[PDB]
Amino acid sequence: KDENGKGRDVLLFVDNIYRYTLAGTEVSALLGRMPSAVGYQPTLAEEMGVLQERITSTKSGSITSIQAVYVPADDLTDPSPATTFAHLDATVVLSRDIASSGIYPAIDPLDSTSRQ
Amino acid sequence: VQPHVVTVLADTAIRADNLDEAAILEARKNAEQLLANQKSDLDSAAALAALAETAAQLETIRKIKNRAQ
Repeated sequence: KDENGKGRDVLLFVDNIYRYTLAGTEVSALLGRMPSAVGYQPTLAEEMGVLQERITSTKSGSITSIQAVYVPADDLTDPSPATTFAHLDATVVLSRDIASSGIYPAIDPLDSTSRQ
Repeated sequence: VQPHVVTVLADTAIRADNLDEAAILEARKNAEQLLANQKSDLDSAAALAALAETAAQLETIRKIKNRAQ
């Protein structure tokens, strides 16, 4: 807060937040943990929630967040993209078929949703 | 009729004898009608039935294409 002033609106852009969990997978076994379903660490959901819960906006100040989320092997069922869905308000899903068809942007009109 | 050729143009001509030849024209009528009936019996049964069954449930397979589960 600046005196005689209000809170400042803050933008936040993150690029491939998936790499954050990927870098946790690389050091998972070395920390002595049993691997989870595919190859991920057993603490995937918790270590994603701890990060994702600090991005919200509170009674003082507002944080508008844009995040690109990678999708391994074009598979929206993979544990990390499938875990990330619950933490977002508007989800824009890109498709490889549409991009290969020449349409840009490749936003899939049937998977894009929003609470708004 | 011409001096060497007689040409008879008939609407419906059958080679049989009597006046009751409806009783023999009915045989051709029934045979051709049965063939035309069995045809539509085969058009629906073979073509339209199978060719929709094949296209019915393809989408359920293509969506799980990349899954590692």
